[PDB]
Amino acid sequence: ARAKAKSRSSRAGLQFPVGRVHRLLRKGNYAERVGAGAPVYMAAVLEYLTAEILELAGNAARDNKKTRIIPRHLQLAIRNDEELNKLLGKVTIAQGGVLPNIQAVLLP
Amino acid sequence: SRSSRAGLQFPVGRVHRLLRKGNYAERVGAGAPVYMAAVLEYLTAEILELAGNAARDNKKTRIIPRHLQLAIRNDEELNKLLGKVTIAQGGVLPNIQAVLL
Amino acid sequence: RKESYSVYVYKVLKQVHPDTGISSKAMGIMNSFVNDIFERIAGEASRLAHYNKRSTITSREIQTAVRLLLPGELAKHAVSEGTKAVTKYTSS
Amino acid sequence: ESYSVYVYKVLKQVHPDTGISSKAMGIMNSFVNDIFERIAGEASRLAHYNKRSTITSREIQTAVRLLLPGELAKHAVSEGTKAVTKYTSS
Amino acid sequence: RKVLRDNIQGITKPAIRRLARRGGVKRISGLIYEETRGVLKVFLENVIRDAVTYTEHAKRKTVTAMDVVYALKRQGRTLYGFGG
Amino acid sequence: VLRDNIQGITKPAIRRLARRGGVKRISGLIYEETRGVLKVFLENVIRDAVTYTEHAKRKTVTAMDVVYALKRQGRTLYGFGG
Amino acid sequence: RRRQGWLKEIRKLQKSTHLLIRKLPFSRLAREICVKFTRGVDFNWQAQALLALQEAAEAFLVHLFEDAYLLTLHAGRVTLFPKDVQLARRIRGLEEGL
Amino acid sequence: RRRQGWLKEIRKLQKSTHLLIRKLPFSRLAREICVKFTRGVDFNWQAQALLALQEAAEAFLVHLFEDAYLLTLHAGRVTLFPKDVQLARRIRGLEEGL
Amino acid sequence: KSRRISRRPSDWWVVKSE
DNA sequence: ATCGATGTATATATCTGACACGTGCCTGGAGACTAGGGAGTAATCCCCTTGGCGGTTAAAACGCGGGGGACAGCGCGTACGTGCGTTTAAGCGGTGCTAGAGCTGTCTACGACCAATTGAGCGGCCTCGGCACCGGGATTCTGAT
DNA sequence: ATCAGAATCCCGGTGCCGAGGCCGCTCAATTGGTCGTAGACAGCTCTAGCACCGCTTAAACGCACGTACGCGCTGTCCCCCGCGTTTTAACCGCCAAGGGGATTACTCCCTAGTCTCCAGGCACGTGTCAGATATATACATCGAT
Repeated sequence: ARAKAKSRSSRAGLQFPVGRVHRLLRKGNYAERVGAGAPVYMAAVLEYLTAEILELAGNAARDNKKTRIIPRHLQLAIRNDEELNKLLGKVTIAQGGVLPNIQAVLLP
Repeated sequence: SRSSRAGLQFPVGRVHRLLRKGNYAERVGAGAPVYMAAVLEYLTAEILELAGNAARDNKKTRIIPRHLQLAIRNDEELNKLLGKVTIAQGGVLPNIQAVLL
Repeated sequence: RKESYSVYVYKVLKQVHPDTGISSKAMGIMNSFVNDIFERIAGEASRLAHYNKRSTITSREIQTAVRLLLPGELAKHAVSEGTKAVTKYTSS
Repeated sequence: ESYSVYVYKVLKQVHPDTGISSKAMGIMNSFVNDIFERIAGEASRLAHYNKRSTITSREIQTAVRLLLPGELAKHAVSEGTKAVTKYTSS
Repeated sequence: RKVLRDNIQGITKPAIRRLARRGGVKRISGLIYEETRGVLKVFLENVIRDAVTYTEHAKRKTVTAMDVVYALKRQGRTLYGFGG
Repeated sequence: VLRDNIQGITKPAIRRLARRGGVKRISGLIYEETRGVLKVFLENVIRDAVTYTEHAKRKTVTAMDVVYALKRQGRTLYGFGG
Repeated sequence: RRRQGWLKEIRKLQKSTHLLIRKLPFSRLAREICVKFTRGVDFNWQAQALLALQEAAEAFLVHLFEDAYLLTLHAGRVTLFPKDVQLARRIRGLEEGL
Repeated sequence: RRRQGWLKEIRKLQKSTHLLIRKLPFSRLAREICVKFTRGVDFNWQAQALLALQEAAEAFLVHLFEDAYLLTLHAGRVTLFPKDVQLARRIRGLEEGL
Repeated sequence: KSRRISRRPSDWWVVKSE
């Protein structure tokens, strides 16, 4: 008596589950009432941010001739690009080596 | 007369309404606003006692916010609790590094 | 209308000091200090009850939040001051 | 539950041939759960300061403009507004 | 009055000197003033923008004191005395 | 005989920590000093994490409780949260 | 002849508690920074808001100078240099220095 | 006889990503400091918890050393001194250094 | 695409003019 | 500026266990519909901001001299990196035990929800005194001697 | 040591306005009672942390050495700080216009809620290939000459 259940992530053109973040906003107790179009915005911005760090991680993994993203590559991707870095300034990546710096002291 | 029952001064009723309306969690237990008003009353009484000593040292019967800054930053624990706050109209603590002699 | 904490700060000042008075700007300082400390304690209790799948801010949660927030001996008296209030409150 | 399937989907969309280690999948899995936490925690008290009880799309837009710095704001605020209209469109 | 001074140079050299004397500093170099007027500006550039966004989220046009103290509490510097 | 546990943090270990940070030459007084610092940083985290275990009924320290203590102190750790 | 007048100057200013930068030029500076993000429209300011912003800026600058002067004594000299202020901002952190 | 071997040591260690303090003495230290707050009773530790704690202590110590080295180069010397580590904690803040 | 372009300014952090 | 051996890069094979994909099952997401109230919107008021003028007045600006402070150089000494030989405890692996996490089932005491009642707290109004300011005098340092 | 000259401290006097007390109003706290359900509790089970043992070996420790580097001293040079004079413009006081914050009322669309259905996403299994690793070779190179 109904149509095929097109999920709401499909009708918005995204990959992140809008139903899941809708349930997380409701049960999270952030506010008493959650709007309709608000979790779609949340899923689109999470999709854009994860696509950004995965793109930088892939570019940082290609030049090391490795075809599999390990956490060292995510540290290089995060620390190299400053706009992301300020957002993640507080976080520490587990098993992430410090970006190579010699502090400009060497023999001529 | 909830405050009288627990022998406090801060009203547990207004913090009960603030706990429910604040939307921190779906339910609020009965002991929570009693405990909350008690700990707020103790913290306020301790900082106002140190401010009262700081106002008595300058021979003033009126607490100005400069005294609140002095009573906060002379205490080694409230300085940890209120580390990242700034008191409006509050002077810096009188320190100096290089001795003249 | 308008809610504040001005009368309770004044009452506890008259309780701990007999005659010293408080200027209205310092009343606003304490009126914001209480509204900040309460928000930090209730925020800690909300995420702490949420970590354990509990929907209730029970007195255990305020006890663990005040032990997690107030540093050093400020905790050790306040957790003494809270429970002495609750045990009297169940005396009614 | 987790977010592991969607990180894999976005990775296969951006790079065809790359793969992601299990620990790095756990990194991204905690990262999503942190950024969503900070954005929704901002939008909660933004709704609370103005005596509103609903989180509308204006609140997520102003919370992401409060949190994400610089050009990462100006792209993502597009990506929401490009998305939500399409959601109303269908 | 007759001529207009630079708007950015709203902080005079004795004013910055008086700030550093309140900071317990003995002696000031001459090159501080071309840079501390930089480091003040970026501070306001961080704070004021956040406050405007708060005023932008409501329909209101004027920035109140509550929106500046909210813009400072979110950044980390709680300001007591006006909020409330 | 058994040494104090803090002295198990060797001079090779502290040196290998400092070489990662870019330090070229290290004084001899560092080896006593940072053994104190690593103590105090470990005292602050565990005193939260044990508290996070005490509030729950569980009597052992889960990995989630340490990452919760680090997010409470402000240095949030990734990897084991989810 | 009055030598070391900085000692009485500092002892006077640390005792005092009023705001130090003049009100009207600080108001013109904040209204200058305001107009660049409102894409042409002007905003008004409540009279308490500009005082709040001036209190916060003064407190942040006196913290920055008290952090920089420890580095100035650390380098063995007495006069504050802008490399010390840039280093104190480089070392305070990402949300503590800016 | 190998001169300037510190440069090869640094360039090897910054490339590597494994943990640098040994696992078992770190577990003995963490279990020793654990028993002081449990009012005498003993606790168990999850195997992931000690790994997460050692990663946290590792990252914080390498950041404290790379911040103190900035002050050493600021003081015009090369050798790291403990007064610089104490000053870097005294400048990062009350809950950033402690 | 016109995605954000990461320059490498002399300042480690964003103080002025990105 | 050449030669050696030490390190670095690269090229090969080899093996392994972690990844990716496939299957199967199910609980959470979607579809449809309702009922009610939160919020959007329009109308109105009056507070608070803006703006401009005159008139003072501290404070800023400018210039000058001198001293004291940064900085470069050098010599002395010492403390830390390096190398070598020796020794220890970290680490693998393997085996056994059980305490305790974790799940499930029950039942009740607790807390939301609602209607009626009233006084504690808020707004305004006042009045007076604590504090700011000032002027004279008393003492106590401080640079000049 | 010796000094007057500032400088500080105190002290009686005025004054004013902001704190504190009082009054009246009203809406939010309290009381009583019912409903349902989250959580306390108890029981049961199966993982995972703990303990131990034994063998390997890479890592730690110690001790001698040498030389790079902290640090104290000196000398020159310069750039702030104090001080006097001039000049600006911030500040106070005033009024006048109006923009927009804030309030109230009306209506309706949106969202919580329930029921009912099924597939996207979970766990589990299993084959395979990326990557670690060992070994050989080619090449840069830094120290001695």
